[PDB]
Amino acid sequence: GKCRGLRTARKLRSHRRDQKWHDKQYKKAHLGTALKANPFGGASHAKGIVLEKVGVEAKQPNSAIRKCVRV
Amino acid sequence: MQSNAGEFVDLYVPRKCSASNRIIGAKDHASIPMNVAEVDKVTGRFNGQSKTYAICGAIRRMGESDDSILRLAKSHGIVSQNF
Amino acid sequence: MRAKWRKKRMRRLKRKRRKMRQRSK
Amino acid sequence: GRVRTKTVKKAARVIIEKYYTRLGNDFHTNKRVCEEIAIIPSKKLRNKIAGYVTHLMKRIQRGPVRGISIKLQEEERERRDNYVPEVSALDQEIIEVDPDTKEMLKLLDFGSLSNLQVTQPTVGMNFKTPRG
Amino acid sequence: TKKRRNNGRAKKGRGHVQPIRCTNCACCVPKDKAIKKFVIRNIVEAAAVRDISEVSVFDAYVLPKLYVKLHYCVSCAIHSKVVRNRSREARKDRTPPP
Amino acid sequence: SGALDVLQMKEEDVLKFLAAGTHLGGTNLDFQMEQYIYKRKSDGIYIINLKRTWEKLLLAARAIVAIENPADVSVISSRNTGQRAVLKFAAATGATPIAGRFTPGTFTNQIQAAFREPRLLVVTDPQADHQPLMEASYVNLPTIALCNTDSPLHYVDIAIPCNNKGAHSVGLMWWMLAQEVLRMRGTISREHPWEVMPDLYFYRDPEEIEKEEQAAA
Amino acid sequence: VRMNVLADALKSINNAEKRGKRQVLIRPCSKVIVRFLTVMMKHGYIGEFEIIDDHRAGKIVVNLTGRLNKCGVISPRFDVQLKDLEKWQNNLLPSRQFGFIVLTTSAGIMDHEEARRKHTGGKILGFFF
Amino acid sequence: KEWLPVTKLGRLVKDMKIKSLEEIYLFSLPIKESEIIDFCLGAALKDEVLKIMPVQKQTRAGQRTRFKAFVAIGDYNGHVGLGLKCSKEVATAIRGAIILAKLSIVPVRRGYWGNKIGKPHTVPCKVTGRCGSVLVRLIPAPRGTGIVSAPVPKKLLLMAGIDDCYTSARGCTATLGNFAKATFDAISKTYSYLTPDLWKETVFTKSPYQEFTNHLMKTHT
RNA sequence: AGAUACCGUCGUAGUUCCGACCAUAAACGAUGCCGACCGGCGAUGCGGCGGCGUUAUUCCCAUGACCCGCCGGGCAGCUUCCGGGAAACCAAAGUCUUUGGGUUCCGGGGGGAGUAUGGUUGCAAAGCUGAAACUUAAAGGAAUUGACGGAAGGGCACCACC
Repeated sequence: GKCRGLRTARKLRSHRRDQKWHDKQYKKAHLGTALKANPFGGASHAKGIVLEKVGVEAKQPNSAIRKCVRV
Repeated sequence: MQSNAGEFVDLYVPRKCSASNRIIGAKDHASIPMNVAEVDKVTGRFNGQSKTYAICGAIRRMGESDDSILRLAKSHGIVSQNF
Repeated sequence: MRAKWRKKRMRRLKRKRRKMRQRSK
Repeated sequence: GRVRTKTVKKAARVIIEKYYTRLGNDFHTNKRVCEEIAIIPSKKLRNKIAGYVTHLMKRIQRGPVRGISIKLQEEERERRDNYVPEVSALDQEIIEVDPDTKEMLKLLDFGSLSNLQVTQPTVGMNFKTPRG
Repeated sequence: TKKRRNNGRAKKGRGHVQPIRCTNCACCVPKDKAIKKFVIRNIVEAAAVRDISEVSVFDAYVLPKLYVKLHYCVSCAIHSKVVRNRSREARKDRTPPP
Repeated sequence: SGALDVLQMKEEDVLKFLAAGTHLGGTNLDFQMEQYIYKRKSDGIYIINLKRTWEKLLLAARAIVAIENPADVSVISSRNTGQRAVLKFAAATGATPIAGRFTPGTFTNQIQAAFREPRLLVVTDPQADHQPLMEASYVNLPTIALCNTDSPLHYVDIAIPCNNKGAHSVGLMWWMLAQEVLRMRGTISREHPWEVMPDLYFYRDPEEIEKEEQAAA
Repeated sequence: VRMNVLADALKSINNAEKRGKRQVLIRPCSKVIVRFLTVMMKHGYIGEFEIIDDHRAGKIVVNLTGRLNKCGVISPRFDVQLKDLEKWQNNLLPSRQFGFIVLTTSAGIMDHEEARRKHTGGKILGFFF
Repeated sequence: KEWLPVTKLGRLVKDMKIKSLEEIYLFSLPIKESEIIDFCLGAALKDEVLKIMPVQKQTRAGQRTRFKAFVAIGDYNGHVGLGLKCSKEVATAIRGAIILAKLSIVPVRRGYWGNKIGKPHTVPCKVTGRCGSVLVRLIPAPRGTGIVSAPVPKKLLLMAGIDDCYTSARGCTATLGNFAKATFDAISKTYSYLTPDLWKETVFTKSPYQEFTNHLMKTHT
């Protein structure tokens, strides 16, 4: 705390209330931008109909096909 | 050193600086016992008894050992009061 | 890319992005 | 290109501090001593050592040697162990005393003495090295 | 990392010193920043002065000297080998060697 | 040393500290030398108060006497000015000298042949003989120094304020040191002057060894 | 400027301990400093002092021994109950044998232990061990 | 094995003329011998190796990979140390670092939190110790707790016999080089910390270089 | 090879002044500001003091120009186991797990991005405010060893030269 004063609870709380949004985990859980853009939409699971198959190539040094499914 | 009973409960009572009073650690190797030999008023020679003043390592590298040894013998009855 | 000439290329394109919003006024 | 090695120089220095007696100035005198005071499986290594010994045996006769400490260098201190000269700088009756040092003795027991001579202070005080 | 304590220059309470131009190049290097040399030198060095005393009409006329205060930029000072890279402790020596 | 009239600065002693050049100090002042100085002269020279020269050396002799073993008290001089001056102390007192080239690492490194594990050091110049001071601050080794107006009071426990720069000023401040230890141990009496001359301790210039054959020819 | 006298005067004593100075002149002389220094005197961490009277704010020279480890102030002046005092003496003192938090009770300036005996808390001043 | 000692400190130890190494930690005299510890505190001594850390200086062609043994040490009644020795193989450094661990075994001050009755169990103060950016801070605990800490600073506090402790490591504790030394420094600053217990003014009793000087004059030169 | 490049020759706006706009710089000491405290020394800049003499208008003083120090504040310096720090380094970046002298701004892995959008000022260029989706196991700081350099300096060789 840069300010320590005895009547500074309306700057310690208000500054914390502002700088907590710069926390990338907090802002994600408290905006309506991340919550909607989640393909599931605040779900632990989701049923879906398979409408094609994609042999996704492995990213880096491991050369292998990660046989995935479009859902 | 006491427990509630009262007997010495630790395994040694360490040294304590004669100049500053801050204690001397078990591996403060720059520490110094410094004995001064006791001189008779008339003869001007060593008796057998000894006058001891210890300083911690932190004061010798501070440059205030021979300011403090000077005062630990000015008004302890070794060196002149006028000086 | 130099951080100065990246900043200049973002500017030239901001002048372009504005021109493709100006034609609807 | 004949610089002595460490099995020649040190090997010579070990002999001279131990054997100042047996050696001398001439090479052929202390070439043959190295048959007795060294067990060397090399004719060449012997002459290299015994040759460098004589070069150092000419340096105990002109001064001291670096890596030596012998009874002769205990005897070197022994000669001037009680070198007493003629009456020195602490048998003087007219001694140069700085005038502002007359104040630091007047405050003590020693106000005015027998065997001093006072001077006068030097005006135009210019002692410092010019800055630069 | 901060290589030098002074920022390769010799202003500490100014913020702005007007640049005097380079001589080898024409780089706008600041005044304090520039490696400055002041040349004090004979107009004929050592071989020609042997002769010109015989062509001098006057009774042993000593020559005029030639006065050039050089302004080097840092890329020019080290190109012509005026100044020179030094070891991390040798850097801080501000003593000019004769 | 303190208000005893027997260890009072005697009439024979001041005129040695005047004639040697011990009141003659340096031009630069170390901030912890105002406590050993009377007043700054003209020509920028510091008068070392010769009572405050005297008073320190008596306890410095108490210090050497306070060591029961005379052997383990090491005495140090790397500058030529005091190399002989500390060497003549060695035989008389029963001490160990360092008359030029202290090997850095003797007190700490065991397996060096010259392994002095001393109990007390005596130092000519703290700046010049600075190497043992560090090793004296690495084992429990108290430090005595024949200090000056220029020399710092660093890593030294009792300072003896001298002019340790001058040729015949050094050996005189070693002779008074060598006397006072033998006086207290029980060699000399304070009624008669000690037979050994202070000029014995003075380092002879090899330029002036080339002279005396002609000087009294 | 100096906005706490009990802080910047006892910030001056702690630099004289850590260096090892025998006595220290601490320039402001408030009513709070004397009744701080006395509770370090009465408990016997520091030696005796004297307050130099000019026609200003006074000055204080304190005889320090090396018995004082750290003099530590708390700013601002937080109210302390008797059950909340248990938490202050936890995080701000080394052991629960030695070390005192002095605090300004209604009954007067005294250590946490005497405020615990007399059963009256107040605003906090600082600690010393 | 004999150990015919070299140092004046170690010369008195072999003859059973110094009573214990409790004087050695009083006079702060350096134990530069490795058989003074195996003599006294070697009795109930348990030496366990924390880390085996290879380090690679890059050469002209290839790497010179050495090894490092961070060896914890201590009898379970009032002494521990930390020894770090770097050597080219795994058998040398482990054997070598125990010696450097023994040369730097320190006395730990154990005592009492709260009521000062019974056996000494805990650290008697909030000591700190920090090398690198690591900051291991050891607090007195209530009884029968156990050392609530990381695997390693517990492993040294167990060796000390400091049963009750509260640890709060802060900084990059990933590097075990700085994490074993910082916790070691905290239990090296227990007898560097002036408690009101220690105010009974220390009289300077005769040093074993003064006390035994006549033994130290006719055993050698 | 090609240089709407480095090099050269011209040369437009520009550079210059006045009147307005613009409000950004590695605007850096990459270090907010007021206050306290904690080492040393040589310097210097300004003011004031105290202290022999030298020269200056000699016609003695007031007084400069020097000179020894002192004090106040500023610009930096130098050294140090004060202490810190990841280190390089720093009497401040110190007095910080033994954590609170006050107060402002501000940071929260790297990118996306100072981008999108609204708001707002500007004649325009643009400024201040300023996300998110998606993406990724690092980006980075300091230091050490090597390799390397179209870096500097010192060597060795008729597998170099003379």
